[PDB]
Amino acid sequence: MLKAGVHFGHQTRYWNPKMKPFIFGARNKVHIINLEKTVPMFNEALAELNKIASRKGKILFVGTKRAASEAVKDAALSCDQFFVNHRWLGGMLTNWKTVRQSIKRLKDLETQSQDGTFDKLTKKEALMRTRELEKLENSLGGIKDMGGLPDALFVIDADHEHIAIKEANNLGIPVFAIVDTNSDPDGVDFVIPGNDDAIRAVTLYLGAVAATVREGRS
Amino acid sequence: SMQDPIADMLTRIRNGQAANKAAVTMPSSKLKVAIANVLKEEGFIEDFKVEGDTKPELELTLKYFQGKAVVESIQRVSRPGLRIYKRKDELPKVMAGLGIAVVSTSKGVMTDRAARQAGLGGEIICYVA
Amino acid sequence: SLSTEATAKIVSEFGRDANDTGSTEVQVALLTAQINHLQGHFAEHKKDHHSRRGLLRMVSQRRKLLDYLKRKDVARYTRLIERLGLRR
RNA sequence: GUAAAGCGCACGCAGGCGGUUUGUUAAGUCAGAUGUGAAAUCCCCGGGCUCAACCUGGGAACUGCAUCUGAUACUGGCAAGCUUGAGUCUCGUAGAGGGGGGUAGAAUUCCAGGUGUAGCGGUGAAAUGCGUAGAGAUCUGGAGGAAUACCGGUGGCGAAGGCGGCCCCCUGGACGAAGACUGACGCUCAGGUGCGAAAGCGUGGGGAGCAAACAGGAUUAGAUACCCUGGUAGUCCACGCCGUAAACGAUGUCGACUUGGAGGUUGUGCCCUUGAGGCGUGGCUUCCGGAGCUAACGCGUUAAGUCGACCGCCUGGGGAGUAC
Ligand SMILES: [Mg+2]
Ligand SMILES: [Mg+2]
Ligand SMILES: [Mg+2]
Ligand SMILES: [Mg+2]
Ligand SMILES: [Mg+2]
Ligand SMILES: [Mg+2]
Ligand SMILES: [Mg+2]
Ligand SMILES: [Mg+2]
Ligand SMILES: [Mg+2]
Repeated sequence: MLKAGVHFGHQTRYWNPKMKPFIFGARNKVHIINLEKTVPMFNEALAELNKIASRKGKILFVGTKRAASEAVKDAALSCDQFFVNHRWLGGMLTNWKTVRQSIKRLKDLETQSQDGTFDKLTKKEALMRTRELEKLENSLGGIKDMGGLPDALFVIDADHEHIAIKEANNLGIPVFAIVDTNSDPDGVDFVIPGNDDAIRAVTLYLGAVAATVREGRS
Repeated sequence: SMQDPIADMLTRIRNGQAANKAAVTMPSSKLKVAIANVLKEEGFIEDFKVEGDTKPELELTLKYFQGKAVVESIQRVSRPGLRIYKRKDELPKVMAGLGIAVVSTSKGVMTDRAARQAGLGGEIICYVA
Repeated sequence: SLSTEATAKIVSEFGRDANDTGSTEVQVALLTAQINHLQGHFAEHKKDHHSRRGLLRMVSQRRKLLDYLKRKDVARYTRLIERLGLRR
């Protein structure tokens, strides 16, 4: 009868034989995600985030999906942490070494407009250079504050942010993902069987995450 | 099966494990349950029961410690057309001793150690590691 | 195949009881008929092999049953082989 | 599966293997013991030649055969059973399954006759060929043989090979369902028996179209070919023979397990059966694909995954599936 009454079900018969012990029971085309098997996951995962947040760690919310991009920062950026609401680059968790390099020209690029150092070169030039910000500040603008690999990664849909999760389990960075019927939870060490979609499902839990994390460090 | 009812038992158990199944079911038999009783005490299986006073059907419960399962090795040896009978001084020792080896003795079904501790031999049944 | 007025007929002649369509004494005898009757059929056509395959089936299948009787009640064997004029 | 290797397919004798229960037996088997297993080698422990080699005491072993006394779980034998394997009966269902005999319509070719007239046919062009003895075209009548458009499908049936018009006659198998019956009567199968595309063979029929051979024309350096104009065996029928194929899923038969998705075809139960329809539950079958398997490709509940029973087969290439 609580807020957990918005992500009842999703993803039709495409499903995934693996995601079964979490299915309330198929009905009306698509199946349902047994919330009673979700209640423990509802906190068990959050508990660790709350616990790790106290260790002053790091948390990267991955949600390249449109219906989650613009609406993810308020839970990560505002809550001051880490997130990637766009095309997850190839290696921003493994080949970080060379990736961070991109972050630099992004930061120093920012300072350009900062002071009068922006009125340098032809008016056209500034434009050609400002475009880099659009891309940079987007694909990295919300990870720049990461001076080293995180300690735990919380990704929205376990399908879309596929590559994202991959690199993770290769570096030893725990992953808290809210999978789904057609999702492959075998890559998530902290499954949260919920509607990978639903404009409301995303917001509620997403914001709910930063909640525990916010005061996680007391 | 219709020719090797004992060999089937092992297969059904190992096939279940792989599929991370919970419990395996199949037709019962004096020797079958007898064998199923050993693996019980050996901690290889949770529990086991049967149904039918005329149509018996064995019921075993798979087991697993962590991410992987427990019974990660179960094969036969003394099969038809190639049966095996060892003495009290030939009995095998699965996995240097860790794994068990079911063997029918004149006293009943036992394990590599069991029968040995007794000082008698019997027809080997299978290796469980 | 065979006519009901015949199949359901013979069954009531070899069955040690009633409607015992299972009894070897019955089934077995029931086979000889469809066999002997077909011999007149195969006398004609000949080239019709796909039908003989089934013929041979019931033949061997019949024998598989005769061997059984001998291994379950010696008497019943020799007691039935006559009523069917078998062995030839 | 593709590296060498699944017999072209069935049935089946011998052989190997054998669902479940109780009693019984004690053959296999297991335990103990008694013989015997020559000595010497080997091995362990220990002795003597200054050491070693060597020599040497005792034991260990000689894995075997027999006999006796037991033990009875499993295998085997005997007795009485049991029903899920296998089979019988009933009633339905679908099918290009087979053998025989009919019959229909379209088209080709040919024969005859009418109309009509200088082209037709063919090719990349051409030419051979057919045409004024009148073709081709067209229309009417007749003869004959082969094959059955559409339906036809990623379809169906069959052991395999294979099997398409409609009708009848004789006949085999598969499957479902309430059930009733028998009671392990089963699985596999060297040798054996039988079935086998096409081509080919014998005797006798038949012969429209097609077409090895053969003959012309063309191409070309040549063209014993591809192309063109003809055309014989043959292809068709009966009956007998030959047994081969890339006889291919290049994957033996039987049985039990092991995530899923979409579809095809056929049976059955059920649902306001109010419907095209919706929910199950069996058979056979396509495509994708997970675990796993794999050298990779890929296979993936119809497995090439996990297992069990029986059979066939392979052991570098050439020489050679050849010689004898
Ligand atoms: Mg080859
Ligand atoms: Mg080969
Ligand atoms: Mg074959
Ligand atoms: Mg000696
Ligand atoms: Mg016995
Ligand atoms: Mg078939
Ligand atoms: Mg021929
Ligand atoms: Mg001829
Ligand atoms: Mg596949």
